[PDB]
Amino acid sequence: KTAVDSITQKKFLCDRTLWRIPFSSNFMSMGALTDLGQNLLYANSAHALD
Amino acid sequence: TDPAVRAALQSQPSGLNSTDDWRQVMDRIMSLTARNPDAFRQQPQANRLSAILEAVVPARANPTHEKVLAIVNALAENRAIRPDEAGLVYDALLQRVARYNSGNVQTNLDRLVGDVREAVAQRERAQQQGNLGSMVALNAFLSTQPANVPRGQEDYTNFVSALRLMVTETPQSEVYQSGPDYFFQTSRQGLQTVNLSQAFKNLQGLWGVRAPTGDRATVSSLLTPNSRLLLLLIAPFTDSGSVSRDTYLGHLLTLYREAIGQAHVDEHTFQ
Repeated sequence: KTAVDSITQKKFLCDRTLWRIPFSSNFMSMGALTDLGQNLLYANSAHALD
Repeated sequence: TDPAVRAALQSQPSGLNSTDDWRQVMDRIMSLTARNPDAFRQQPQANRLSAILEAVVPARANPTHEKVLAIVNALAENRAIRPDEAGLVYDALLQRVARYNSGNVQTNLDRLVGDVREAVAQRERAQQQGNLGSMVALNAFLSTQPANVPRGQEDYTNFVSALRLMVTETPQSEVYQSGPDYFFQTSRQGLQTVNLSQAFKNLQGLWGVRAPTGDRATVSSLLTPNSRLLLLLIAPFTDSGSVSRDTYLGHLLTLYREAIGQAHVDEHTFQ
């Protein structure tokens, strides 16, 4: 009956793992050598990364 | 697998449909192959580019290992060394070449792989052709034996020619000399070894005088069993009329020839 006003907190735990962002067009593991990796190779082009 | 030391080698140092045969790859990459065209047009990019890059500028290769392995395998298949010795001698020859290499050495090596290929082929066909060594040994033995028989001569020389024909016509037969005698084995790792010298010594006295005495078994015990085997082995040879009939030797030869004959014939009939 005398429950107080409540405010919700949400958090999550993800241990023993590493966030992964594959360098592929549709993000899925279609092969060891990603398609975009193939596109960039043989281009002989240097790129900066931020 | 294959006896040709080039073939039995090249299975070991070679890819599968690489740019070693440039013409096939160049045919397949454009469109020329008819078995399954448009196969190359739809591979991933990397692969395609890489082949193309390989195709326009080929990459040189070092064929020393191939030739050395070819000659080593030729030695192995020709009983020059044991297979464990083959594994060792491959490295031995490789070091030998590597510490004395020159263009002349490579040229001699190609010459040598050709020579050993031919040598293996020749050895195989000669081993299946009649084994001249046995013929040489038999001729030496016959030179040791006298060529004159006081009682009868046509039967003796006819039999000698028959024996010569027998040893020539059946390869894998062995003629040699172990002690102070000559022998005749019908096969390597085979039974039926005939003491040729003893057989001829015993048979010398039965050539031209056993024709009238063939009807009575009074001298039949003079035939030692070794000579009996020797005669048995020449039944298929020395056909009728070669040895004068009505002779104890001739009678035995005819009986043995008739027996073996019914047999093989019935046998190929089988069923």
